[PDB]
Amino acid sequence: KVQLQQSGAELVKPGASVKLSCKASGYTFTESIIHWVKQRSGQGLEWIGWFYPGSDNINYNEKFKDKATLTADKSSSTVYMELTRLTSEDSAVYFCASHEGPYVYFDYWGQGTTLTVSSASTKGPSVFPLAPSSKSTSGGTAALGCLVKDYFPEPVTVSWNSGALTSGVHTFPAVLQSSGLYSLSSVVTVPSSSLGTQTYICNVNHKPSNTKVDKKVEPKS
Amino acid sequence: QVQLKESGPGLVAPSQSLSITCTVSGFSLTVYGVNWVRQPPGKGLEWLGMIWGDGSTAYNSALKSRLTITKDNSKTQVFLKMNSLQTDDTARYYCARDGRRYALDYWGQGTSVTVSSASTKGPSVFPLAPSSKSTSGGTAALGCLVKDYFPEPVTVSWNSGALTSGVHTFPAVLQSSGLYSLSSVVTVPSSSLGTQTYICNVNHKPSNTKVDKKVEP
Amino acid sequence: TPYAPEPGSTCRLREYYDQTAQMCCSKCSPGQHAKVFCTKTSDTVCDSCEDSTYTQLWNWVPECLSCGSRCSSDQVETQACTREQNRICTCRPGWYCALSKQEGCRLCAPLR
Amino acid sequence: DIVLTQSPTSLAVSLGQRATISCRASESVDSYGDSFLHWYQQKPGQPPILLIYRASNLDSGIPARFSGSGSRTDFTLTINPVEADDVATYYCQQSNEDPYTFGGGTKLEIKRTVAAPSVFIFPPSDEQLKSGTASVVCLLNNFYPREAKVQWKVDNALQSGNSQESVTEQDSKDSTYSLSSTLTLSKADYEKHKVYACEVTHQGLSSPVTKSFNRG
Amino acid sequence: IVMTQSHKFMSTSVGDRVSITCKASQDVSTAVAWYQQKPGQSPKLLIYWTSTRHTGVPDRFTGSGSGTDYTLTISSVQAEDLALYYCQHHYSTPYTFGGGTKLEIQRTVAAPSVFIFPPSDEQLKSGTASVVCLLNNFYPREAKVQWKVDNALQSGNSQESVTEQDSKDSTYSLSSTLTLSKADYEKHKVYACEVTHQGLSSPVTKSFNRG
Repeated sequence: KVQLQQSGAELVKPGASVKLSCKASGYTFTESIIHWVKQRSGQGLEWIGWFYPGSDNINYNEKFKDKATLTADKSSSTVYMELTRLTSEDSAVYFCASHEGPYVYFDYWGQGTTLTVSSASTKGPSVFPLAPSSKSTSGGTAALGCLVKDYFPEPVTVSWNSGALTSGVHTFPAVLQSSGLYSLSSVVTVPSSSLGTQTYICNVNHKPSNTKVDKKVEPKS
Repeated sequence: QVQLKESGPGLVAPSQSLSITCTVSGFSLTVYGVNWVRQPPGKGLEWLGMIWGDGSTAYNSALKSRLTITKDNSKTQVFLKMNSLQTDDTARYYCARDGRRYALDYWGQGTSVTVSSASTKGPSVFPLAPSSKSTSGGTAALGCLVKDYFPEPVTVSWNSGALTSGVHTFPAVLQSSGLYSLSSVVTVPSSSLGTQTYICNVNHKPSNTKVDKKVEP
Repeated sequence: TPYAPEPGSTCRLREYYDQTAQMCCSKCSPGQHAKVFCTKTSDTVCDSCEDSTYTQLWNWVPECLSCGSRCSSDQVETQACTREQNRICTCRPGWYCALSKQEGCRLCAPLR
Repeated sequence: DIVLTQSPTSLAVSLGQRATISCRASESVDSYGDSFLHWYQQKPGQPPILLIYRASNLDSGIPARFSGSGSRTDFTLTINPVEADDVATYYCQQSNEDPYTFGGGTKLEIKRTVAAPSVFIFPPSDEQLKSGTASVVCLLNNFYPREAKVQWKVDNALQSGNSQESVTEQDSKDSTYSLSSTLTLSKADYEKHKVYACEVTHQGLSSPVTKSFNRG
Repeated sequence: IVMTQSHKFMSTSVGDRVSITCKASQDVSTAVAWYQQKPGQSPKLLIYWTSTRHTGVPDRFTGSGSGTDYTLTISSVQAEDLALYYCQHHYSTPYTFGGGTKLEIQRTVAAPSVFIFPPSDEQLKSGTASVVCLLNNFYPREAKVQWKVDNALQSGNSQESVTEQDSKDSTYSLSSTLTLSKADYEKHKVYACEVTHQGLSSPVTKSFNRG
């Protein structure tokens, strides 16, 4: 029932300060402790101190003493984590989580933010449509996709049919092209019979650049 | 446990007889007094008569000759009969109990008495289905519009009460023709738009109907 | 006894003013709630409350409170819920608590 | 009989801040010992529940953040922390002389940080089209505060005097409003026009957002 | 204090039993929790107190062990057991997790489906084309894709991206994104991507022309 909500996505530069917001919903805030953890690319999770707001009990892990600062205002039930000296090693998912009993087992896992640190700038994605295998009808499962191309910020969301169709959808991890901008090749294998008599629109929601795309895909002759 | 059920006619013509019944359970009326409270729409409560265990009753100052609060102790009921209903006596009527030296503790849900002359009309329900415009971010929205009904009290539920979070019922507005209308703003997660079939239902006790509809994106 | 009051003088302690018989009546011991309220002749007739229900103050309410359901696992009760007290859950045996709450805190710690 | 005047009559206090009410009485309602007053609270729709039932005596099973005080004339009900769901109407009743009279009561609201609306456009349903009427719903969501100007554009012609609005109350869990503007038209006048749209003017989103659905 | 696992790549199948271990650095008594971390989503809670099954999770995720050696196990491993399980303690101020012991299911051979299709016209107008060739439901992961333009080899002109184990049937999916300059695409006539896989008797070449 308890839900923890973070922001969408951000991007900063070496020597910046982004403020991660964790908003709790479902219980009170005078009694809601908050812990912060960092999941890097590939390795295991870490842990950071807690910010019990009711008694304002603040604790910090030894490793992360001088990187994160915790503060909250008891007017919106939100906890803010201010990050300092963001080098290139801080590009990682950030989770805010809380427990229920007085032992500390993370049962309420907030959605992770996808903070990335780089000196470059954001760039909107290109959502070039892909042609279904109309010629290859013998297979009966002609696949169609949306070649997301040349978007710099790693966080990217390719929703298919606005979430209506998620069966067989593939969302290949992005590659590192020579130009330095990531690109993916999301594609779904729709039935051949329903290919021509149904819309298969795709939606790229690139939050860091505020770009939202509603590109349409249809067979051509 | 303690439970007080309040029942009364939804709509009564002006200058007609009015009768409410409050059925009590969990306590003995021989020692506990039940008193009524009234509340016009969007106004503060105005007190009404009380009846003690013995039978002696006190009343209001401006309605002393209008209320006839009586009791049926054996049947465990408190029924109020009122006459000479002017058009301004449209309100909710809460039953109650003075289980703590008249510090009212337990109350029953009111019946929302309405005084008018218009005939009772059933509601028309329209499934206000979503579309690509409604779908924004990771949350969609579904509607179940109700129109052209009278009197005011109408009950709306979603998924037979299973769907609770993210449900609102907009207050009824007075249509210039002389009826009421409202809608719903149910917002379900977008990740399960295809599945989780959504059914709204509305019932109008004065018109004696229970109409269901299903909303498919 | 239904001590008759006189305006200008208040009821003595342990006596309340019933507003049905309009006469002062006694207040009985904690842990028992008035089953039959005071009347013109009869005094307060109060009966002990049921299990897990308490009353820590001289009352006349017709119903007691309720303690906590359970201390779950690894939490010993530091005070049983009798008729005049609560069910205060606390930390695990062999450990301590460093945080705080209304009754039982939100974060334990090993005994170091 | 006794007359009670409540000050204020509508107040908004943010979460975690103090609130204070005063139900002034025309006559000394202190009969014996402590004053005889009640401080019922009625949530939106819900029946009223009791709190502070004799001057300062607290009901059995009520959060301790409430309190009572005052005697004779002056009276005070204090909610030192105000949670999200402490939105209701707080009333006052005296229990001395027949009859017992209530008061106007207060309306404790929540002032949260400025939110962002999200205009959702819902078209008429085919059943209503075959019934001879058209109704389009430009419903907002999660907006705060109440001030939100909604206008309709029919082929860039702003309709006026042909729409209604309904606003709910603050949500108990998070103090959230909701608005549902309805545009009504006859079938004869429905077929003479084209694509519809709406706008918002709340002090949230920077510019008037328009969600437009094509006709047919 | 540091909490470290032992192996990183438990490999198993359907019906076998896995024994993901976890060994503390001190006497951690009976404090440990197990998390399942299906990539993309957020960690879930499996076990706490080394033997207490959290509400909701299936009965097969039974914890065991005591003292300093703890062991999750699954006796009826299904398809949806593919994640990075972690173990945690509840004693020191610096809570520490370990590495991610990732399960991986092995199955029989699979026949890759090869799909090829030309780019879009507006993409050509943009300046850079793409001739992406995709392989669907291929297993073993060892499969080679090669590009022949007019029966001519290409090297360093395509990038490959592959998914993890499929959460439904432990299959795969691969994509190649051959890109050419504005003028290079019109310098040739016939394109083709060919696939060499263990599960295929003979390589299959999917080709297309300008039509």
